[PDB]
Amino acid sequence: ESFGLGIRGRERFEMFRELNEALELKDAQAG
Amino acid sequence: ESFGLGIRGRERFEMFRELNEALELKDAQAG
Amino acid sequence: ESFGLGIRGRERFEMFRELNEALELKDAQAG
Amino acid sequence: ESFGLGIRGRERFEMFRELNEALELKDAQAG
Repeated sequence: ESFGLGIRGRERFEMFRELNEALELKDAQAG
Repeated sequence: ESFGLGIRGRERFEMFRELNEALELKDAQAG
Repeated sequence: ESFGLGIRGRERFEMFRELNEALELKDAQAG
Repeated sequence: ESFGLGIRGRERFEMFRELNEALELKDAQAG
């Protein structure tokens, strides 16, 4: 289940980008 | 310009979703 | 309800600081 | 100088809290 989040901001998208990569890292630490 | 973030997380996407809507409101206040 | 956080990051804290302010604005609009 | 955050939301602080803790982990990795 994917969700498309269209944004017209490089700064905003940058945040969600760093937050998304950081969340994925936590998963690797668990398993 | 214009960046689409395809997140497969209801929780994570929920955060960026609320952050995107809240960020758009600030832009309206400016000007 | 009021918790405190000890962050020594001007940029990081600045981000969460903007969210808190923008969050309070959403309550005024309600919707 | 340190910057305290006074949020009136357990959920909100959780986000900013998980971000600060998750962002600090990245430093340990470095590149």
